[PDB]
Amino acid sequence: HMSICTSEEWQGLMQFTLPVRLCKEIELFHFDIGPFENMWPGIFVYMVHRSCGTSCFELEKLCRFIMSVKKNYRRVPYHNWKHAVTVAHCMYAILQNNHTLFTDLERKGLLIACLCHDLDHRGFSNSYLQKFDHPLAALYSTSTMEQHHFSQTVSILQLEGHNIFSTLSSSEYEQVLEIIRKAIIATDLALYFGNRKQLEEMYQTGSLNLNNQSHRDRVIGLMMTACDLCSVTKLWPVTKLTANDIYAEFWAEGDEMKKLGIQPIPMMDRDKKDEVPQGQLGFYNAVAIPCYTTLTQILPPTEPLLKACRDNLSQWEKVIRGEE
Ligand SMILES: Cc1cc(C)n2nc(CCNc3ccc4ccccc4n3)nc2n1
Ligand SMILES: [Mg+2]
Ligand SMILES: [Zn+2]
Repeated sequence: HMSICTSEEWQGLMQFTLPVRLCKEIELFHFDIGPFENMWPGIFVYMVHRSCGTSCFELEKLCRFIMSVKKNYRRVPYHNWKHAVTVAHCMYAILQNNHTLFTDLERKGLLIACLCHDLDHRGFSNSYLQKFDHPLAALYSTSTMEQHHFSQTVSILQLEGHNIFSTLSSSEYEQVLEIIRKAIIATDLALYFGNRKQLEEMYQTGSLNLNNQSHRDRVIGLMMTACDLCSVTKLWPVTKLTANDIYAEFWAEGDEMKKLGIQPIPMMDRDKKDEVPQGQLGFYNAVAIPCYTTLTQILPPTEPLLKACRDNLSQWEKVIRGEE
């Protein structure tokens, strides 16, 4: 019930090299993968090799994993392969700019987890699957999609020739999987608020301690959210464009509601388009700014994320006031 890549797909991958000019641009937090679809899987291998070294995974098994993950992202407007790699890229930048804070094991786990974090997304919110009344909400009743995504990741690992973690001890194997699980569950935005609040406090009292595993988990979680949302840290044109993609998905789920005489919340209602700038302002102020603010406090090198989010914010203020 999992989808595998073909020999063609994965071998083509092994042969790919990254054009010299992108090398510098990839290191930047605002880098946009948009213009480079062909390369996306190659871009991930590259980021892997630069994070954890060229012989951290067997190249054959790695390329097979990457290409089978691709094949399990659906052709929805926003929760797709492209989102998969963007989040992956942002975590690379974060890992690279904080290199000694994390273990080899965390850097492998987190890059993989980002790639896999929305696997087999159908373009439906957790609310929609539960609130009416899909087979997966009968199976997991909190964080529905995210438990599914992790379970997909594990199913891809368990496929013939795909287990990129096979050469770890079973202690190390069972540790990274646990890193990956927490990482993917942390992408459930509903968990983020409680998590960000804890962290905020712990930082404030000066009681945050990266040697304490439960603290560690919390920081990673925040990192996960900050990567999940990084669309808002691109340059305006890109950000604007991506907003269209996320709204296209919302509105389609709103269209499905309307089809059962149920009015969707305004966020999901394409007849409520002109409230979008306002809604974006809201989101930046209630969700994104606080995310990047706290992330910067804990990991100062991540400041450029906060800096760009601030710029997009002021772009949205400008759309509202009638000047874009
Ligand atoms: C890149 C990215 C990733 C995520 C998860 N979100 N979630 C949002 C919520 C928008 N909020 C709202 C809230 C209320 C609204 C009301 C009307 C129109 C739009 C509205 N919009 N915007 C995102 N952008
Ligand atoms: Mg998700
Ligand atoms: Zn996501």
